[PDB]
Amino acid sequence: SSKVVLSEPRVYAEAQEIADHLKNRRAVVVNLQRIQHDQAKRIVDFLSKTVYAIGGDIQRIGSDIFLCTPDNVDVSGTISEL
Amino acid sequence: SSKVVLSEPRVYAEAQEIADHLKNRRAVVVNLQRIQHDQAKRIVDFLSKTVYAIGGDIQRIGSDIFLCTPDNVDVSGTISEL
Repeated sequence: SSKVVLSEPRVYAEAQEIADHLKNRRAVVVNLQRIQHDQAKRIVDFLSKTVYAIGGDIQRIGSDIFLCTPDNVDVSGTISEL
Repeated sequence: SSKVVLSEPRVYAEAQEIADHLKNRRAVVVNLQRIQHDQAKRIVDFLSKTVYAIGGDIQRIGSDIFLCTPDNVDVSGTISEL
């Protein structure tokens, strides 16, 4: 009844395919561990633009890992930074 | 139409409240960064028992972070270890 996609981009264009899942109403977990730190910030800025346009959300859930959601997925609870 | 709960347990009993969300058909992201390493393994064993009993799944999505799902949530894609 709902889908979660796991993503571990190795190039920027792979992180750009994440937008498609979100447009098809799927939550995506994105692990940026393979991306250099400055490029990872750029990916997060790109995904932030993407989820905002569609009424979604994006949030960091751990070191180098983000949860991106479309508007049909509600996120609750809190994970604080270390 | 679907819910994801974020959880950052500081004691073992908090990780035990995760079972309730799963029984109520909610995916849970669990960040174990506040738990010592041996106790974190114990929590994962506990949650593994819990999701198995209800037809759910559990999988590591990053360092100290796990995605626990009930049977109504389908997980796709792959995140490899570093």
